[PDB]
Parts: sequence; structure tokens; C-alpha cells
Amino acid sequence: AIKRAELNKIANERNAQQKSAMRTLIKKFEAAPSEELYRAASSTIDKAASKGLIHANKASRDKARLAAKLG
Amino acid sequence: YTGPSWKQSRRYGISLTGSGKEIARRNYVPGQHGPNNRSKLSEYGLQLAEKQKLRFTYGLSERQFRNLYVAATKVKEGTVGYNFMTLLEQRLDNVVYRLGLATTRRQARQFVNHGHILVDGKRVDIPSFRVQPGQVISVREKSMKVPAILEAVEATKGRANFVSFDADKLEGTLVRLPERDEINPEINDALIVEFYNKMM
Amino acid sequence: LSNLMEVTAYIPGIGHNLQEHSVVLLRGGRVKDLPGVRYHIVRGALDTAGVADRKQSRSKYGAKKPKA
Amino acid sequence: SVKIRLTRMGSKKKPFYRINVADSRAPRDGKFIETVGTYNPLVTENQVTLKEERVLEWLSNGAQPSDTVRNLLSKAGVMKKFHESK
Amino acid sequence: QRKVYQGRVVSDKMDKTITVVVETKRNHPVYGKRINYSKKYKAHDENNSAKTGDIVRIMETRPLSKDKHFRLVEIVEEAVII
RNA sequence: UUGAGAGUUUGAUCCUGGCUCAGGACGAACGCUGGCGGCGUGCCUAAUACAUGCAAGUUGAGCGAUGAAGAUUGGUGCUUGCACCAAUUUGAAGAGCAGCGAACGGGUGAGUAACGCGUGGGGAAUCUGCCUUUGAGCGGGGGACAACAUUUGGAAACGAAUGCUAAUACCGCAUAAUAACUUUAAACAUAAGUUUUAAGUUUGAAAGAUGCAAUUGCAUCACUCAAAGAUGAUCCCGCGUUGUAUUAGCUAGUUGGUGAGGUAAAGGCUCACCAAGGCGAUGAUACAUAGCCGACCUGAGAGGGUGAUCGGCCACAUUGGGACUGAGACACGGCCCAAACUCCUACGGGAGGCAGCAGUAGGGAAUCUUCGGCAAUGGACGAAAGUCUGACCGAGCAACGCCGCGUGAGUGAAGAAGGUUUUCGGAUCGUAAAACUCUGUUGGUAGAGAAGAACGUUGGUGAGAGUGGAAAGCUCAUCAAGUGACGGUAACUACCCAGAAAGGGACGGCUAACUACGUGCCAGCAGCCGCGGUAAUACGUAGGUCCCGAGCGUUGUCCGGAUUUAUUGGGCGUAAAGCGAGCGCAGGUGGUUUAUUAAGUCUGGUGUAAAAGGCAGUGGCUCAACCAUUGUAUGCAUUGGAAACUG
RNA sequence: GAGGGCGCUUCCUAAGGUAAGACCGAUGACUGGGGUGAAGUCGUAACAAGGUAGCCGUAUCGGAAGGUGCGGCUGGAUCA
Repeated sequence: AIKRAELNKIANERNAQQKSAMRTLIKKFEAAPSEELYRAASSTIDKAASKGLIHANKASRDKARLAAKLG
Repeated sequence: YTGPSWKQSRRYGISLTGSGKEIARRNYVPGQHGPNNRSKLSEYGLQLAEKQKLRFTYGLSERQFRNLYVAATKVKEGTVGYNFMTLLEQRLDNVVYRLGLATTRRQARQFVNHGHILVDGKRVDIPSFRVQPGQVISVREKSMKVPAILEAVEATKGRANFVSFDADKLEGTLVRLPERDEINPEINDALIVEFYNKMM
Repeated sequence: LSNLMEVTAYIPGIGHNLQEHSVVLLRGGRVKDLPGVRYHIVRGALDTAGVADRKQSRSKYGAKKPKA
Repeated sequence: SVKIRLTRMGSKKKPFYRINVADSRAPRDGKFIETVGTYNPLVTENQVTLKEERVLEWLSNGAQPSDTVRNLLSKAGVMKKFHESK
Repeated sequence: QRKVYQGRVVSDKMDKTITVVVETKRNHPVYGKRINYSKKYKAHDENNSAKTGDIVRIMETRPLSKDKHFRLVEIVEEAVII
């Protein structure tokens, strides 16, 4: 209650706004058997990369369906 | 604390060796029931009688007595009564009392309790210091020239077993420990132990 | 009794000083000779005076060791 | 992640530490892992229980000794043993 | 993979799941005799090879789904219906 | 590894049999008395409500930036130096952008009746910064923005216009691929399957930091992210973890299958679709009640009983519910919503929750104090220094418990003066006793000292990696260096005068302690028998006594006795009791013998409380009590053997 | 152009209302039984073959102890 409100709102604001910059990055999903389109969809974990929250096994569970006919 | 002995001296007729003095005439409890007649007792009455003679003859309290007497009821080596009555000498006023210097144990408890006799580098304020055998008892010369001690305690006398009696320095060293072979009033574990220790 | 129970418990001793709207201590006590009771009252309490040198404890029923 | 600390265990004027390998999260009086040695600095004096083995286990894993614990290890030569592994 | 139990099934009708009876005699501290007790374990069927009389054995593994805790894989005991 | 009963239906006995009570323990109270010191402990109580302080910051080794420097030189006025030009940095708190714990520490048990608790397995469901430490670069440019411009609004609360820095911020984007998958073969592989290499994919930084200096390269770190350990978690299962069957039928995502979303993950974990099961009368649901465990009081034990305080787990944060962040929270001191209080409001709006430590008001049996600092640790950042911590350490409250000593001791006792009874004698004071001789427990005072409460982080020396490099720095082998709060602290000398410092309960028995004694079934006493109606050891009453002590006694709770649910350790003819008799359901029990089996059964290895606790020992606040230590002692488990019994 | 807050409906959805219960407590005019106390009053029963021995289960008539009857047993007699 000193500055940890700023610790809540600046973080939550900034990277939740990055998650707004992650929602349609996941979606807008055609099948697209394209190497570059799967570099996009595969790159979705790694699009901001320090506030991108490259997370443990998140790419893998987001590679179950994604790899499961990625095209 | 420091109560009289109409009970030891009168309700038994014997103030035993916590004081030692056989008292004079009129061995009843006087005032009322002094010129009057006797009474009787039971097995409760001599559980009672034995715990009060061994306890209240000496100068012991009952809190310290029954707590350290369950601590005399520790081991289970058959007859524990040697471990009971063996811890009748391990108080220091009894040790000087069996050096024969003090008239009663209450006298050595008094003028040992005052911090007069400095038993090995400590201003002695417990004469029920638990005694270990084969150790000396250092006695201060100021205590040796206390005129109450010069009147009675330094006024030397005979000496019991189980120690070494330095008459020149009024000291002692616990050689062996006295026991049922050594000391014998009517000590009964049924009476005192089966009066106190979970009456049984 | 706020818990719907006996309007009684025994006052020991000779006499009493209390009246209505007085806080009353509650001995857990029973007398067979006293019918319809479950409890007694602690006389020798904060609201109790008496006469000391009683041959039982000198100090119940509103008493003390006598300061002369 | 891993630490090594004392343990306050004693009287009003006779404390008694007891060295216990710990963490940043570890309660220094409550939850623990396992204590290694019992310590008393200035009575009578420089009194310590040492085994010099599980400190090597949790330095193979890597821990953080305290002030007099680390200086006790400099009074134990296992830091010179870290010169030896060095 | 690891552990083991044994007993008759109650319901040999379900798909990819089947229970087991338990005989286990465990102690009554007053009475002293170890007393039978029947726990139930509904779990895997391979091809739904369900028969009255047989005994399947468990696997301490991933549970299948809800209520299917082991994988009752191997039918070690096989009886015949009457 | 042990074992008593009392008084009671007794016209009289035994037995069944209940009622009585001693003993101990209390987070207890109360009448009295309350000595000292040491060791501890103390809203069990209304998850009541809170004015009143403190409870988590951090660095200027990134950055903006006021102030002090005047980093007083520049007319440094002429005041005989300086109002100033004020040289640009100790640039001043050196605000605020950045990181960290924010989930520490800490309480409170409201709820919670079983994967929560306490054991055992598993990731063939899994994660893990902070540490050890592997490959491993510290690419790559851009741009608004805290602060500052700054104009405002607003009662405040709180924002907004406004451009720009800075980044120890962000971000695209090649460079990172065993990470995941895209491959091609399979040793392996278990219903699922696990496992080596055989083709293609994502993207990194504080190009930072203080510096150092240099074979111009060397240290502390974040993404490069693995290479594991390590820690701390995740969920599933075995095990035991309350009462009510006057707690019967229960269950709708219920239970399977397929798919998808999620997750760290198999998993109706969810959700879609398609299937209809399943549970349960050998207790499922519904209701009450409960934080649980180690442990701990009592019982000889069997056990009963408790969960206080301590430690672990779980749960919670006025109430209820969501959700971001964060590696990790659905978060005492995050957010958002609602409600309930409260405060301010000019009524248009804002703000908060002591079940944190205090402390206040409630309510009682239940106050610890509205005290200091973090050195003695503990944590957090910070290169270090430093910083904060109502955690902790201590001081003060409570006889609230445990210990320990004591208020006198020794000689001297005559019944002595003295009290009381008194058949007139005898009798108290029982070893201060009426005197005498002394003494300093605790305290008197003077106080010498005054308790070590203490380790290097800071600098030097020297060693190692000797770090292309000796530099510098890092490892850690030395010295210098503060390690205060109880403080003149316990202890010790001078010890003062026996002078300052013992009372409480009890006497009809029931268990030991009865006569003066108004009484007169009177008033009262009492756990049981009871009593008191004229001399009551019952009571009021004095003396004598009986047991204890700074505690006595009282009830409130619990254990034992009680074998009074009798496994240990019952009975059923009449004293309580065999159904009102038959079946033939489960369930229980098994004629003999051959052999297997080792399931159970016995042996060996394996798990076991971090602990704390017992059986011992050690030291110590002396010695005390108890603390500190050190072992010992254990279905906590899993694995070889035994065919003697049962199966 | 992508993407982005807002732009923008729905899902779950905390609370509040609804209805028709069930549970559980409190509560209640009058009223049924039981226990306690008087020592009123009614009565002879139950106790001896206790004055008709009973004692049961049951039906039925009494103010009430109780009776009558169905059947059974001595925890019943003089001894049948």
C-alpha cells in the first residue's frame, strides 16, 4: 500500500496490454500449411520475449493442436 | 518454616537426628490434652507418623520432599529403599551434622545457608546441596570464627561414619554413603512411599 | 437464569445483605436437605461482609484474617 | 535458494544457537530441513558440534552460511578445500 | 505399472472401466482378528473383454479419467462363467 | 509393567447393584495470606467493532532532476573583499522512471467430517528464479513516456491536455537448433507404450554495470537456457483420520466414449457431441459437530481424555465472488465488483477494514505495556556500505504455574510471668524459648568491580584460481577494526541489627487433631452417613491440636478407582436379561489325511517423529527445578527365508 | 494493411427478488399425562389361602382403587 499499487497497475496494465497483443496473435487462425505462417503461429510464444511470458511447456501445449495439423 | 517440635518431641517422644535431642518431661501435647490421656493410631496413623518423623524431624519441606522423593522413587532395581534412605545424607547440613559440629541440622543449615562456609567457590545459599561422595567441603575461616559457631559448631564433638573429619578446618569428605546397614530409624517405604507416592 | 432453569440456589450463612439487581456468584453445590436445588451461592464474595475468627477458615461468609 | 544459519535456543541470558541448513523461505525457528551441529560462541568458549560432511553436500548443492557459520568454515578449512577443488 | 490388487468385478458391463472386490483382512484393535473388507476400483478395460469370474490387475499410472484411478490392464486370473 | 477404599437399601448377612470419595493435572477463578530470586507461561473467551503507534523495501555501480557546493576562478562590489560574477560537482532528502521480496515475517481456527490431516509410492501427469553451475552471447535498431515541460479541472479525492529525456524499461527483427515440433530408422517399448540417431522451424541481452587496466583483455549479474543437482511446490492412489440408519433409496455431467479448450500436466480438469449408467442397507446421500497430526494430562498398563502454548500441514483474511500480474497469490496490509459499517461531502463524489504486534471499546475467570533497538540473529534488496523487521532479542504486568532459600540459629524448659482447661493439682511456650551467645538466606547501606552476552562484512598483509594478465578484482589462510538493551546486570567485599521478611486450611466420623462452648431441630454446618430439640469434638464460640506453604482451601473441567459395556477385564434360572417359536439369505465357524502355496503367520534388509518428547549421560541460569547437549529407545517401511498352524 | 484500447453482443456470473416446500429453534389461549408436597375427602383392595391368591395378553363395564369373562402359569395356598 506504499507503491505496490503501482507495482500492480503498471505491470498488469503493460503486459495485459501485451496479452491484447497476444490474443489475435494466437487467433486469426486459418489452417495455412505455410512455413512462414507456422513461423508466425509457432512464434506466438516468442513475440515480445521479455514481457512475452515465454512459459514452461506453454509452447508445447500450444503445439499439441498447433502441431496437430499445423497446416 | 522453622516450626517447633511438639510433634516430633511430643507426639513421638523422640526428636530424632534432624535435631537429635530427647526432650524432657511432659511428653504429651500440652496446654489442652497435656494432663489428659493418650490416643491411638492406625496404618494410616503410621504412614502419617513415619512421614512426619522422617520429614518433619529434619527440616525438609513437603514440596521439595515429595518432588525430590518421587525423584527418590525413580529407579526400579527391586528394593528402592536404599535409594530412598541413601538420599537422607546428601544434604550438606546433614553432612556437617554427621561431622558432629552443628548441634542440629538446622544449625548447619542456618550458618551454612548464610554464605559463611564457602564450599568450593560459591556463596552457599542451599544447605540441601546434593552431595556427591569423595569431595571436600571448603570451610571459610570467618565462619570458623563466628561466635555462634565458636560456641557450638567449632565446639568440636564426635563424628559419624562415611566421611573424613578435618577437626582443624572443620571439614569433611563423603567416603561411602550411609544406608540401612548404617542408619536405622523405623524407615518404611510402605509408610512414606505408600503415604505419598500414589498411595498404593 | 437466562437459560430457563431454577429460580433458586442456596445462600449459606446467617443473614445476607443483597437485594434485587445484585450480581450473584454461583457455587456449584448440592444439598439433599434442600429441595429443588442444583446450585449454591458463593457467600464470602465481593458483595459479602461477615464476622471473622470463624472456626472454619475465619474468612468465608464475608470475612478476612482480622486486622485486629 | 539454499542457506545455512544458526538457531536461537536458550535462556534469557544463556542463549544457544544450533546450525541448520535452510533457505530464504525457511523459518529460522519453525519449519526446517535438518540441523547440522549445535553452537555456543562465548561460553565456554568457541563451543561447536561439527561434522564437515553435509556442509559439503549442501555446497555441492550450494548453500549460504551465516556470519559465524562462514567464519566457522574458515575455522574449518573446507573453504581451503574449495581452494582444493579450485 | 507398479502395484497390484485382485478380486471379482461387480459390474462386467461398462466400457473401459470395471471394478474389483477386495478380500483384505485388517485388524480390529479390540477384537484382534483381521477382518475382510471390500474396496472397489473401477478402471481400464482393454477391449471390454468382461467376464463373470475373471480377475484383472491394476497399474499405478496416469488415471484414465474421472473415477478410473489405476489402469486395470492385465487379466491374470481367468475363470469360466459357471 | 502394575492394582487399597470409604459411607451407603443394613431387624441381621451375602450377592447383583447404583450412589459417595481420596490422587493428580488445569492458558481457571474466588475468601485469606500475598517475601525474595531464578525458570517458564497467560482473550481456552464475541473470525465483536476499532480513533491510538509500528509492522517490506532497496539501491544515485542506469537515469531525469531541485538544493548545497558557492565545488568562489571569472568586476570574485570595495563593505577593506565578497551583495555578486555565483568554476561545476561532496552534484543536497539527492524526489520519480528500474528490481527484488510483493506468496516474507506474523497471527486466527471462523469454517472445514475428507486426498484436508499423518505415513507410502509416482510423475509411465509435473514446475521451480532466488543457490551450486552447462553450452552461452551479452546482436539488433526504433519509439511515447514517469520526472520535467506543463495547462487545468475538481469541495476534496483524484485525474486530464502538453512534448521530451532516461532506462540497471519496452519492442520488431537475422544470430539460439538436443527447448517444442517439423525428420527418417529403430536397439527398447508396457492397455497405454518408453527410448538413440538418421530432414526441416521460433527467437537473446543491462553491445549494460562498476571498474580494471592491458599477450587490451579480467571479475558481480537477465533475457542466451540449459547441464544436472538442489530447494520449494503440483496432483493421483494405499493406509487410519466424529455422531445421528427415528442419518433410504441416492445420483443429471451423474457415469462411460469421442473431440476440443486448458494445465506444469493424463484427467467432464472443463466444454461440445454420442452413449445410461453408477452408488447404496457390510451405511450412499442429508443433519449436527470437528481444524488435523506429532504431541500432551491421567490411568500400572490397556487405555481414557485434550489438541493448549511448541513444531508440521490445512484453512482464513468485515462479508461474498471474480480475475490480471507475479516462476509461484486468487494475495492480512494487490486490484475490481457487490453488500455492511464508518468518515468527509457545498450531496455533485471519495476512502477503509487490528483473526499482525501493540493498544482501545465491548464480554467474561481471562491484563501481558499504547517501552527500546535490531548489535544476538532472521529476511529483503543494495557491488559493498547501507537500509528496514511489534520477527526476534530484551525490559515492564499476572503467585498464573515450577523450583529454590527464608523470616532466625545454638545453649538454656521451670510449667515457667503468660494464656487456657481445671476434680484446683497439672498443663501450653519444646529449644528465639523469659532470658543468654552469636549470625547475615532474602533484603540494609557503601559500593570495588560493574557479565563474556561480540562474528566479520571495513582496510592491510600473505596463499590459491594464479584468473592471455602480476594487474585490479575474486576465492578466504592473518592482523587492525565497532561488535550493548537488560548495566555498574547476576556474581563479590564491607553485612546491618535478630533486627525488615511465613500464614492458610482442617478437628463427629468419612482419614489422623477434642474440651470451655450461647445453644436447644435454634440459628447454622455438610461430598456420603448427616446433623443441632439443654451441657453438640458436627454448629457460633476460645484453647489445644491435624496437614501444608508463599501458597492454603473452594468449586468449574478431565482421568483413575469404575471390571460402571467387563478384548485385556462381564452377566443372562429367580436379583437386568434367552427373541414367541421355525426357516436357511448373507455372514460366521470348520471330520481326518497327501502335497503345493507363504496369503496371514515368524526371521533378516528397507521406510520412522527435521524436531521437540521418554531411558541414560553430560554441562549449566548455580546445585536448584528445569534448560542446553549427547546418544539410546519406534507396523511408520519394504524385502530373502520357514511349510509347523490357518487360509 | 496487421494488431491495438475503445469500438461491441453473448457466455458463466457475486448479490437481490420470486415460489413451494422441508428441517430446526423460539413461541402459544386452553389442554393431556407424570412427579412433588397435606396431614382433605372416596374406598378396599395388593400384601397371610391379606381377606374373591393371583400374574399375564386380550375384550369389556366401572369416580376410583377395581370388577366380569376368554385362555395360560405359580412368581399359590389347607394341601388338594
